[PDB]
Amino acid sequence: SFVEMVDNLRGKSGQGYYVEMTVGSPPQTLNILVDTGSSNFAVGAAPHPFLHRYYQRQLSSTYRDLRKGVYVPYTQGKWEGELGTDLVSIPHGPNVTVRANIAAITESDKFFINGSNWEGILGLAYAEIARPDDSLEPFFDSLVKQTHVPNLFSLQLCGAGFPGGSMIIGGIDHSLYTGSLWYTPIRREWYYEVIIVRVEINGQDLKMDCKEYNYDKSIVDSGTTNLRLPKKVFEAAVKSIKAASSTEKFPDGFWLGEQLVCWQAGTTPWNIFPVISLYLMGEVTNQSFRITILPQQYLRPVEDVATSQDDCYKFAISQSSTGTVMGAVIMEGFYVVFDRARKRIGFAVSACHVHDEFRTAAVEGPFVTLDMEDCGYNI
Ligand SMILES: Cc1cc(C#N)cnc1C(=O)Nc1ccc(F)c([C@]2(C)CO[C@@](C)(C(F)(F)F)C(N)=N2)c1
Repeated sequence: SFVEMVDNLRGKSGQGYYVEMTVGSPPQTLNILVDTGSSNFAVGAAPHPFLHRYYQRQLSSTYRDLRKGVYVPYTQGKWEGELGTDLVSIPHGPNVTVRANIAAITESDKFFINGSNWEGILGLAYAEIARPDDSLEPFFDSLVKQTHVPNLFSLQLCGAGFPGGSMIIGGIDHSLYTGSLWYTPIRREWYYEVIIVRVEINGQDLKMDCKEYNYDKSIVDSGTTNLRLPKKVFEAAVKSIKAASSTEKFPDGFWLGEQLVCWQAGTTPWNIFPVISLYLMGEVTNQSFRITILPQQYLRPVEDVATSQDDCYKFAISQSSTGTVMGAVIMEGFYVVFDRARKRIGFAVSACHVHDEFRTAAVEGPFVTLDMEDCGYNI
């Protein structure tokens, strides 16, 4: 039941949200990163300094070796692994066990993070971006094929500042959101690709050709921390935010997201930072809705006992060369419905949405645009 699935996520700020899963027979329990930006189920399967535990295939009598290898290099990190299948379950998810592909990670470089408390990644996106190729069926596909679970899941990611989170598989849980749920089309089933049609910073339109917002794609990715923007859009956003907060002086490389800024506890000047509104393509022609992002989201609190006399933050907006990424800081405070069955993504204000006495995160619509341009970058 959905009530059983509530609060089945944990996380440390800036380290990722993970769910408990089991693999093998008898079941071996692991914490697994929930990642809508990739499509492999990959788990550490050998000793590593940053792993508290790992998948031991020899102890599973249901493991099947596919006798095939896979190498997955990422921007900074990388891992090598062997492909196989085994029985998989989510103890606080749907009441089922399925057989699924598993990439058993035997070597890795800068992939596992010290202190993250997760031991693998659950890629929830589509087969088209699975490694080594689209023939390796992703977990969620296996789940839907082998069970009667509806082809839909939802994420409620909660920041540390507001009430962790929930992954609900198979349906929508209404106690997890207030107001209307607004849907934007999934443009293409590989990443969860969507279309941004307009960007405002404190109510001021950036006035760019809307294709620029979706160079070279725009995705929803729980496995990315920041809001990531194409160079042109990033520059316009930083300029606008800088202008609004000009009464205060920021450390040199703060806008590069390298450097912390701190204020005396409780004194963070939230009101001098603008809200960001992202207008997403609606289900009806030239209609859209907007999600509004507060500084409480895009100024990310960095938890470190050593700096804990103050409140310190990193700038959680960064420049991208591979398109817009609406990462965790964006998803936080919203209930996000990945409605694969109807090829759409829903947004609503979640129970743990961010706000202060003056402003609040919001999902609002419909808005109508006169211009009939297709905002997609690639047909
Ligand atoms: C610190 C952290 C904080 C939060 C928050 N809040 C969420 N996730 C992490 C994290 O560790 N993520 C992570 C680690 C290793 C990886 F190999 C990947 C991959 C498979 C590849 O990289 C991307 C980003 C993509 F493909 F887009 F490039 C992706 N989505 N998944 C992700």
